[PDB]
Amino acid sequence: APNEMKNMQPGDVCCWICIPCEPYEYLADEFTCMDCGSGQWPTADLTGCYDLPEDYIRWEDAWAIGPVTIACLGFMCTCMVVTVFIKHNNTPLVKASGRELCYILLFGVGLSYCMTFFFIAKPSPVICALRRLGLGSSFAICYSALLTKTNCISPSSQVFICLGLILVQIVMVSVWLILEAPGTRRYTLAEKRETVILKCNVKDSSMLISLTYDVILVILCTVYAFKTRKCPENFNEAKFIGFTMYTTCIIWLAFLPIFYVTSSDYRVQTTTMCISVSLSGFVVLGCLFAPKVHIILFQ
Amino acid sequence: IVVAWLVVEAPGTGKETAPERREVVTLRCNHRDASMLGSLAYNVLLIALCTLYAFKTRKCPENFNEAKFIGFTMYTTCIIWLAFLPIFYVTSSDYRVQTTTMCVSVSLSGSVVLGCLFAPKLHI
Amino acid sequence: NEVKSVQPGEVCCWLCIPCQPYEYRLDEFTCADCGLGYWPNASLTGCFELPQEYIRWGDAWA
Ligand SMILES: CCCCCCCCCCCCCCCC(=O)OC[C@H](COP(=O)(O)OCCN)OC(=O)CCCCCCCCCCCCCCC
Ligand SMILES: CC(C)CCC[C@@H](C)[C@H]1CC[C@H]2[C@@H]3CC=C4C[C@@H](O)CC[C@]4(C)[C@H]3CC[C@]12C
Ligand SMILES: CC(C)CCC[C@@H](C)[C@H]1CC[C@H]2[C@@H]3CC=C4C[C@@H](O)CC[C@]4(C)[C@H]3CC[C@]12C
Ligand SMILES: CC(C)CCC[C@@H](C)[C@H]1CC[C@H]2[C@@H]3CC=C4C[C@@H](O)CC[C@]4(C)[C@H]3CC[C@]12C
Ligand SMILES: CCCCn1ccc(N2CCC(c3ccccc3)CC2)c(Cl)c1=O
Repeated sequence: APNEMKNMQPGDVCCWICIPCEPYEYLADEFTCMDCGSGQWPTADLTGCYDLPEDYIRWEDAWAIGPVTIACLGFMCTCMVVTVFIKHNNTPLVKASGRELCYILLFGVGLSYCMTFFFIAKPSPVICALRRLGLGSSFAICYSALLTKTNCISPSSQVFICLGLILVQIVMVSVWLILEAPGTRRYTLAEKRETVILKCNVKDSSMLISLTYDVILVILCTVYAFKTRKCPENFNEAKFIGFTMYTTCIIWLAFLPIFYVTSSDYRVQTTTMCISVSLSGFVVLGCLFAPKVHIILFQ
Repeated sequence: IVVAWLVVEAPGTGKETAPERREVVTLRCNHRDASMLGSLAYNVLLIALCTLYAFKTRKCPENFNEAKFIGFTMYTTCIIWLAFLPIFYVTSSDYRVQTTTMCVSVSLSGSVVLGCLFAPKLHI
Repeated sequence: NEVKSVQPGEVCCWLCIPCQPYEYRLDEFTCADCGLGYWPNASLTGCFELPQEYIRWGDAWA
C-alpha cells in the first residue's frame, strides 16, 4: 500500500521491501519519504500535504464557560456599584471627596472586565493590537486613580496629574505598538505537528515586561499606601486603599511565576490572564466600595 | 474521613511507565492527587466558618480582635492553592516539580499564617 | 548498534535498516522488544534499568 509506506530495493530492481516511514512525511517520489511544511498534514493518497485549518483557537467551550460567567457577574456587580454611586451618593458629602476619580476608576474596572472578552476572542492583528494596548491602558487608569486617591489623603490639579500619568503610559504603549502591532503568525510545536495553534505571536516576554512596568507602578502605589495608612483622611479609607494595594500586590506576585511556568500551554495562557484580571477587579471593587454601600444603606 | 478514604485504598507504590517516554521510568504513590478532594472541601468549609466567625468578632477590643489578620490568611491560602493548581496541571513532570511545588506552597502557607497571626504579637 | 540486517532477496548481501531504538533484545537478524521498564542497553544483548525518584539530598531541586 502507498499509505505513507515506501519501498527499498535490497540488491535488485525486481525485489523490493516495503517499510513505513514517518506518518508526517509524504511521498515526493515512489522511493522517497520527505517532510513537508509545518502545520500541514499528509493527505491519504500520500502525494501532497494539505494545510490543516487553524481550528485550535480559544473557541467557546467548557473551558470558555467560566471566564464569560465571571465577566457577566463582574459586569452586574460594577453596574450595581455605579448605579448606587450615581443614585444615593451624588448629593451627599460621602462621595463628594472623590466623585469623578471614583467614576473614572469604575470605568477602568469596567474596561478591565471587558478585557477578558478581548482575551477570549480569536486572534487577529487588529484585535491583538487592541488587546495589547488595553492591557496597559485599563490597569494604568485603575492604579493612577488609586495613586491619586492615596495622594489626596486641588481636585482639578489631581485630575490633571492623573491624566498626565495616564497619558505617559498611553504614549509608551503607543510606541510599543508602533514597534510591532500585528504579531500574527503561525505557531509550530515540536513532536506535535498534528495540532497547529493559531495565536498572536507577540512576545509573551514582551507582554511580561509591559506588565512588570505596570507592576513597578503597582509597587509605587502600594508603598505610598503603606506610608500614608497611618493617618486616616477622616473617612477611614486610607487603610482600605492600603489593604487593596497589598491584595493586588499578592495577586500580581502570584500571577508572575505561574505565567512564567505555564507559558507553554496556550489554553492556560487564555485562562490565567482572565482569572487574574477578574480576581483583581473583584477584590478592588469589594475592598473599596462594599463598606461605602454598607454605610450608605445603614444611613 | 481521610482514614475512611485511606482504608478503602492501600499503599501501592510502584514503577510507572509512559508511552511517550520509555527511556525513563519513575515510581510514585498509587493514589491520584485528586483523592484528597474531600479533605480539600472540608478545609474550605472550615475556612468559610472561620471567616464567618471572624465577621462576628468585629466589634471586639484590639487584644481580642483579629478580623484584620486572619481574613488575609484565608485569602492568601486560597490564592496560593488556586495558583498551585494550574502549575500542577501544566507541569506533569512527576520526577521533581510536583514535590518542589507542594513543599514550597506548604512552607509559604505556614510562613504567612505565622506572620499574619503571631508576628504582630511578637512585635508588641 | 540499533541496526538490524535482513537479507530476504539473497544471501550475498543484506540491506540493513535501523529499527525502533527501544527494541534491542536479539540484534542479530531482527530486533525484538523487551519488558516494560527495562531499557535494552546492557552488554549490547540485555536489558537493564536504574531506580528513580531518589533525589533526596539533591543539589538540583532539594
Ligand atoms: C473574588 C476574590 C476576592 C474578593 C474580595 C476579597 C475580600 C478582601 C481580600 C483580603 C481580605 C482583607 C479584608 C479587607 C480588610 C478591611 O478593609 O476590613 C476588614 C473587614 C472587617 O474588619 P473591620 O471592619 O473591623 O476593619 C478592620 C480595619 N483594619 O473584613 C472582615 O474581616 C470580615 C470577615 C471576612 C469576610 C471576607 C473575607 C474573604 C477572605 C476569603 C474569601 C474567599 C475568596 C477566594 C478568592 C480566590
Ligand atoms: C471558593 C470559590 C470562590 C473559588 C472560585 C474559583 C474560580 C474563580 C476558578 C478557580 C479555578 C477555576 C477552574 C480551573 C479549571 C477548570 C477546568 C476547565 O475544564 C473548566 C473550568 C474549571 C473547572 C475552572 C472553573 C473556575 C475556577 C474554579
Ligand atoms: C505565593 C505564590 C507566589 C505561590 C505560587 C505557586 C508556587 C508553587 C510557585 C511560586 C514560584 C514558582 C516557581 C518559579 C520558577 C520555577 C522555575 C521553572 O523552571 C520550574 C518551576 C518553578 C520552580 C516554579 C514552581 C512553582 C512555584 C514555586
Ligand atoms: C467570594 C466572592 C463571591 C467575593 C465575596 C466578597 C465579599 C463576601 C466581601 C469582600 C469585601 C468584604 C467587605 C470588606 C469590608 C467591610 C467593612 C466592615 O466594617 C464590614 C464588612 C465589610 C462590608 C466586608 C463584607 C464582606 C465583603 C463584601
Ligand atoms: C483552602 C484549604 C487549604 C488546605 N489544603 C490545600 C490543598 C490540599 N490538597 C488536596 C488536593 C490538591 C490537588 C488536587 C487535585 C489537583 C491538584 C491539587 C493538592 C493538595 C489539602 Cl488536602 C488541604 O487541606
